[PDB]
Amino acid sequence: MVRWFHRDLSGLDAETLLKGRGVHGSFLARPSRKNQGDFSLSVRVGDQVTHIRIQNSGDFYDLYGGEKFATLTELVEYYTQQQGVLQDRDGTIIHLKYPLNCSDPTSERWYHGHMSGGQAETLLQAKGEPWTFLVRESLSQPGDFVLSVLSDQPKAGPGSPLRVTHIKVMCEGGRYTVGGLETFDSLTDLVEHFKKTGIEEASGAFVYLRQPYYATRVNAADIENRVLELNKKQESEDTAKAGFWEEFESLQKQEVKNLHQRLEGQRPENKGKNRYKNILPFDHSRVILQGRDSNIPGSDYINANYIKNQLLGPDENAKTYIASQGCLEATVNDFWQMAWQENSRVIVMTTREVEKGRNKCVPYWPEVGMQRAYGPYSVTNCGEHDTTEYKLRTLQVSPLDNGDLIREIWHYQYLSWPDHGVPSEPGGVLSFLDQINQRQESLPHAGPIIVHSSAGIGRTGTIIVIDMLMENISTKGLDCDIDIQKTIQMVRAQRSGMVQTEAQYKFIYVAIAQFIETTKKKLEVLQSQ
Repeated sequence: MVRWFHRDLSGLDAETLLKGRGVHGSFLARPSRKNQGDFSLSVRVGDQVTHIRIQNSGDFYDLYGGEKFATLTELVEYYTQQQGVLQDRDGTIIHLKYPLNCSDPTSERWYHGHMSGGQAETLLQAKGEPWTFLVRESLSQPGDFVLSVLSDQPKAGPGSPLRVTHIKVMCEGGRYTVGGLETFDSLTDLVEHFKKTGIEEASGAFVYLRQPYYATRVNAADIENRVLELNKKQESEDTAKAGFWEEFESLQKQEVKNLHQRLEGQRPENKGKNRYKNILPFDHSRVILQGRDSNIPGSDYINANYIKNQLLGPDENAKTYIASQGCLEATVNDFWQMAWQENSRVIVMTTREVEKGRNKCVPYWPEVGMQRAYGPYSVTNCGEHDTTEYKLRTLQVSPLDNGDLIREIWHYQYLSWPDHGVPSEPGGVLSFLDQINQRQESLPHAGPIIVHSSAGIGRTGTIIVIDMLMENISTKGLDCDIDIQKTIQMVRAQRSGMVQTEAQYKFIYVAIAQFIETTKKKLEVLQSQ
């Protein structure tokens, strides 16, 4: 779990690393300078960093008294799961929330970091192709690595999965070696060498490296190096336009295993309620409109889905979303019904009213000073603010029969997204989103952020994914786990075809990349107190 542990780190610079980059509950593990051979657990507590000694007797890992562990990983996971109380010298109970990662030793995609042999074995065997390789951390010997390669020999009899050989990669003296005569400056150099020559091994047998098993898990802080790698149009098969294309094709080709019920949207009574016949909400995740007759077929229908971060820890809160389509003339009143029942206080519109003389969305707000009734709800446009990229409308909605239940609704309309493709730079969207995030966070009781475009798939999907990933970095801090392909796959499970084009897919990468840089520079100005 996560790419923790550092190899050449001392307490003094471990503190500055945690205090500068990490938040509360940030932690990492490194070898102890004092008492050599043992380990240290550097944990962040508010603004102060505390260090805890870990005993390595060769048989067990403990904190000099307390339950013992086979591996250092077992010790950490234990206290992370809170299966035992962690307390430092004085007695203060310490909590292990978010780990702080070391940089990826290589920018190459075949590196998976902290992964057990069991895991490594399974997904390699799954591929099936012999001499498929993977580089990972060594869970047995903390400070080493493992080159997990799939042999051309079955592990059992015939028809059994192929055997996995684990070549231990050592980092003795800051140089990489497989225990042989030659050493390397970097893993990339080591791997590239053994691709040509092959790994011999004492017995005379051979292990070759022909095709890499790619990872998508990337350390958030080093996403810039990944975006450079994914731009490279390299492939053994030849003519595979970019590495971004392959990652996106993985998602697009996985749509065959996504046949789920969309019956309610296909009702004849709902035909005019969809902007597109082929684009419909999954029945399990569709927003269901309240206060309708039910004996009128399809009265509860709106083309919208609840979308939330399913790849997030137990009982830990985050932003929830609703991905809707741009309002049609008929659906206008239903939109507000949804907005009311879900208690949404922020709305994100990622399109213009008219694009190239073609309907993408019709307005559902009165103009400044005006007050219009939308079904059973009254809404007033209390003010408009114009920015380069976006338009902020301070809306005020309430029911008609009452009126004491007035709610402030902040409407954010992005009107700088090009007709073809994606924005030129990601800077506008980041500012746009930053303001949206601050709004929702300032409103504790606020329901899901409604995000809508035209079909509510491409532009909205892109926005949600970026925003989910941003929050993930704002909550866990940078130097954290990020898998963009998986995050998308997770939101695609809740609404069909989130993120439509490769350009949008790449936009999410470059967006977080600039976000990660502007996070580095905003800690550059603070630095020390």
